[PDB]
Amino acid sequence: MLKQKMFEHYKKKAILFDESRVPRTKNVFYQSLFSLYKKVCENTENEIVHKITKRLTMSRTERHPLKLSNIIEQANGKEIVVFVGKVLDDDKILEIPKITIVALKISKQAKEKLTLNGGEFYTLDKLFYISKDLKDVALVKGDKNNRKCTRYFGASGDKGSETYPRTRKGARRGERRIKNKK
Amino acid sequence: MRGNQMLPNNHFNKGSMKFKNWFNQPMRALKRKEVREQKSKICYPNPLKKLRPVV
Amino acid sequence: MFNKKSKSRKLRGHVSHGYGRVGKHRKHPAGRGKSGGLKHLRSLFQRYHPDHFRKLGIVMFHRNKNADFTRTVNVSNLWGLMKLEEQMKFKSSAEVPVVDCRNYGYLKVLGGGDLSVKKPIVVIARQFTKDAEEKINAVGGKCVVAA
Amino acid sequence: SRQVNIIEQDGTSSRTTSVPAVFNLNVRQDLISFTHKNVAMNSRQPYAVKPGAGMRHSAKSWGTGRAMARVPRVRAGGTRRAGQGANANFCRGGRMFAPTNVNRRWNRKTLLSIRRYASAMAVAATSIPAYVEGRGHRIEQIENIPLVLSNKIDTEKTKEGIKILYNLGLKEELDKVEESKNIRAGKGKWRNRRYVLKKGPLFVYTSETSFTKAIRNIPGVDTERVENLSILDLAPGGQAGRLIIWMEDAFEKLTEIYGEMNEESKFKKGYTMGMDVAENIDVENIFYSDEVQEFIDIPNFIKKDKMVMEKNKLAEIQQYVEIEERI
Amino acid sequence: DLIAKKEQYNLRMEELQKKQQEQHLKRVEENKKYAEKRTVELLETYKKIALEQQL
Amino acid sequence: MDIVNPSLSKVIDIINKGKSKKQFKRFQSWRVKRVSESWRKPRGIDNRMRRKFGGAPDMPGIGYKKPNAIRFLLPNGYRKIMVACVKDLEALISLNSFYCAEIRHAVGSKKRIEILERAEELGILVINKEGKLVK
RNA sequence: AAAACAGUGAAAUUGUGUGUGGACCCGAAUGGAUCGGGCCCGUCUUGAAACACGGACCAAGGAGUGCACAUACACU
Repeated sequence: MLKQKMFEHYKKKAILFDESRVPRTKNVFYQSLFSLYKKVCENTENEIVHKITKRLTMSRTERHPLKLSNIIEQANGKEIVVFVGKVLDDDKILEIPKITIVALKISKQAKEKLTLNGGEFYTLDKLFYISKDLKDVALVKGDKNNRKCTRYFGASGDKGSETYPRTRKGARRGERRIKNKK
Repeated sequence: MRGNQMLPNNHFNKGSMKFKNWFNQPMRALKRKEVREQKSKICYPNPLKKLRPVV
Repeated sequence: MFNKKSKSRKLRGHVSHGYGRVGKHRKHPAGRGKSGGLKHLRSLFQRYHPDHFRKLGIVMFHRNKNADFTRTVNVSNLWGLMKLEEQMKFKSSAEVPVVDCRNYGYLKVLGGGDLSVKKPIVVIARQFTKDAEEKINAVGGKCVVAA
Repeated sequence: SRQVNIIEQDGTSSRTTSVPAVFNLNVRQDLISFTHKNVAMNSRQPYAVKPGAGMRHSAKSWGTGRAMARVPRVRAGGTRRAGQGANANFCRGGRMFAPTNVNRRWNRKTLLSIRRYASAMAVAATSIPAYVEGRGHRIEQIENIPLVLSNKIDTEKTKEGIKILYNLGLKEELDKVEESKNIRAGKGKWRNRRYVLKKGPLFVYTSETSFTKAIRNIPGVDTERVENLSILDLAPGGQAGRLIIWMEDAFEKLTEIYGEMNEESKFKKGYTMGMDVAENIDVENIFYSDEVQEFIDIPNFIKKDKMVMEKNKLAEIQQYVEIEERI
Repeated sequence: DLIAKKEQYNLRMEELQKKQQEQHLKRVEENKKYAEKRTVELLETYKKIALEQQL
Repeated sequence: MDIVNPSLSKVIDIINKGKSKKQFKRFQSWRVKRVSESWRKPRGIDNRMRRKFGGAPDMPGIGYKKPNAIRFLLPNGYRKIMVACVKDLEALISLNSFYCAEIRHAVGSKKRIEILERAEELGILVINKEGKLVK
């Protein structure tokens, strides 16, 4: 009995907002938006709201961007999608399904494409009007591991290591990967 | 030398090496303007530059 | 942040400036530059730079960059070279677009992905992969080789 | 949006004009400060010490065994200078630590896109009364902001020029500048920076007119063209909201220069006027909206008291009684 | 408009605070009466349990 | 001057008699004249004060900090604000329950007269009231 | 080599007068004898009060800086 009660408590506390974190930006429009979400969190247990509030506090690198096609790929049949970050255009795609994106920012070329295909962009202040009970929303996230600088982490002189050496490079010059597997 | 870096290669060994600064950049620009202007008076109706082919 | 105080300003009053009392801060305890690499620094090289001590490959005593410089595009990006207003005309229109990759500084076409719109297109370039040719011919398009 | 009234020499108003689109843009005091800091460093002149100062003399160490510290010393005879301590930074007349040098980086870069955006939102702030008052310009007597002087001002003399400015209500502002002159505190008063004055109105013109040389001798009046308007003039000291007298031609030109919202300027290629992450600073007030109040849950106000363990206080919370049973 | 709606919240919450407070005291008063009776029971059942052992 | 804040009048003496008179003199400032009295933390390898042997003096630290309510309070029961203009007193008009004014040293006689006249009518306590203007 | 104003005029150090003590610091006091605790700092060192070294006294000066090239983080 007790062991379950304990674990179910830990799982909850792992979701909820910390309330001793604050965004480092001196932008007063960004700090306004955080204040709203903070006052909502202390009056609710709903996991989507808590997740959103934690993400506004993370760094620029933690808020990695997504391309339009990848949002649709991760939307998994939902109508509204939410994203704490910036939405960029995909040059490989022209036609898209009708969709509503609530997000932090969008690029000029992406917004046009979204509009031509039918669909809307709303800023995160408006979420509560777009949705009544937060049942029809999906929440989506990028991954900072996909940066090109992650190819150099680790040691290239370990056995079976996939990492690349930091090297001078030319037509003949350059250190190779030699301890990997193929 | 410690840790992981691209191996150095910085060429500052030679003690006889000269440095060139560019503090004169705005002033020399103003002189080139004033020379063109006076040259343009000496041949007033005519353009300062000649016609050239396309290659 | 756009500005921050330095560490040196906090170390005023503390004896060793953060280099230790026993180890100290001497002039060059390990040697100058990247020297020592087959000897006392062998562990750094074998961990991070294993392909350093070697000679490799074919030699040409003079090379010309302009004669070998090239840039590559995939089939899935062909429609993307056009402006968005232009794309939206040719999508509905009865006419066939004629795209020349030379005009955007591309010389070779690769077979990555599927074409954005499944209607005919004429593509001009210097070289095509076998996959690219098959994909363009599949939609009733045409590949034209040119200098 | 609004109309604005033009003002003729005599103080009459009759013709009216629409207001440019730039004035609807929100203000970022972070970006104005950042841009000010960088640009202010581009007007510096280099300084350095002489390239081998402190190193002139013939000096050598005496080595150990003489009961003296092993600093280099001056080779001489016949003078009190013999045997004194020469080259080091801890010596009188020696060389300084890390001599200052001309190769330092004097200037600083800032992206063109930030420079354009900062100037746009500086212009915007010149028409919010809260900001203009906040800088310390006094505007109690001025009828409305912004001010737009007509063309067909035929003024040529300073005498008639001041009469015009007085009729626009600027008397108290101008007086505030004249009374301000004082000698600076510190060594700057020796290095050609002797007198300090408070900032006053900036006049912005675009077309060449006689009014420019009529007003310029009045203390605290400043002049610039609209096409090359600088952030040092628009946000002095990195605080925004300078008071501006527009000329009628110049005010109409703001539409060509900054364009219209979600369009591209023809005069500034590659630049467009953008959107913030939230529309206003007041968004915290959305909590009280109907849509939010349906979503949340009813609070509990009843809260537990802090633990007490003192003998007497505890005895009133838990009265103990003995038992005789031995079970 | 929202500045007016801010007042309706403050009023609504004061009513709720007074309400919950009144409901709390009644629970506290109820609990005190149950506790009196129960202590009399248990002090007697100890006495019974002891006699069972003597027997 | 013999004046007291009315809100603390029956308490001020308890407060005053409760304040510490401890001083934290620098170690060995009693031994050589070249070391001033101003506190610096000892950082020697052998030092008896850093190592906290019995019989060495005490070191500063957070434990000695006063309660938040009592802190900064002058012995008359007010907090102080500096003034140099007539237009400065205008700020105190809401705060005169807990704050009092102290005219800056460099303000001269002719100007001080104008400050004191305004202080009387607004009802603000000035603690340097006598000042230079006794003559 | 030194040496600016016929300004202001600190500390080391000296004389005279008036007070308090017998090297001095911390804690606690008397009308008054005093009571309790404390070895000289800085530094290398397993380990310093050391029969380890530097230090007669005061003022002023006196030691992680600039540029180039890759880099991880925070901010635009």
